[PDB]
Amino acid sequence: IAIAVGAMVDAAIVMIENAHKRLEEWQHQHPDATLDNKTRWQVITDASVEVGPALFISLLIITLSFIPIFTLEGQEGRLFGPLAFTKTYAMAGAALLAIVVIPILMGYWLNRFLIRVYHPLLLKVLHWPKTTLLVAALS
Amino acid sequence: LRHAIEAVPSLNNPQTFSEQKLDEALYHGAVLRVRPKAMTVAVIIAGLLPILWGTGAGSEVMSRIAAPMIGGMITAPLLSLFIIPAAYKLMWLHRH
Amino acid sequence: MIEWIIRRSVANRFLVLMGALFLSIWGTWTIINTPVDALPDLSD
Repeated sequence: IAIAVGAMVDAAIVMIENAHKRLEEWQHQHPDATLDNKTRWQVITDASVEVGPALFISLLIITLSFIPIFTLEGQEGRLFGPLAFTKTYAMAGAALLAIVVIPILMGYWLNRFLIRVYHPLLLKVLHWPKTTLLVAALS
Repeated sequence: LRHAIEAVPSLNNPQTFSEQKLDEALYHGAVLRVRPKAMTVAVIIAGLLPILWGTGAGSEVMSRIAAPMIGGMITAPLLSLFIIPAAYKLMWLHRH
Repeated sequence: MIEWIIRRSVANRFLVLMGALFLSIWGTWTIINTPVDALPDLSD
């Protein structure tokens, strides 16, 4: 459960965020002082359009790439077994809840100074992109 | 990076080549990740960090099982923002 | 598959609300009455 909480929030936010910039475009393409309960109903339920499957299957990944652990025999198996169980129950929980309640809860309710340090090195990675893949293998 | 080359900037690429147009479709699929990404890694390492401090009964086996994730969750993000991109911009060129 | 299932629950709206409400209390009840031990008995 201790490790499960690290991802249960990664299920909600990654969806909420893709809805924060979706409400930062309908506000730029349309007026500003006019919005209804249905006009706000469409913009957030459209962030569930793209990242929707992206996380439900990715949290399906986190859980299944972990299954092979259950094949621990004896003393070791009895130990990390229950840890895998609770870790899996809680993932399939915040994933099956991030697709039934999380969308509704977010609808019923200095980013600059990090973007400026990343992209100098990002446009730089596009310099003979086969050179950075040479540095990677060295890692 | 896929829906970036699947939006409207993906009308120029499939028809003809334009380095400084596929580079723009990547530069936006880079500032759009900045917000979700930096927080995903944050809350994953933040919610994983307390159990890395091995004080108390049982902490020993939990710190041993969190360090690989915490330490493995600094090179995984940091590197994947440069290896994944500079590798997709290379594969998209092969089939082309 | 995932997107279509999102619209289902959103439509459900309220009925789901109290489903996660009554499950929240039920869940709160289980934890209050759950046994405890250091490790999961590992003896053969």
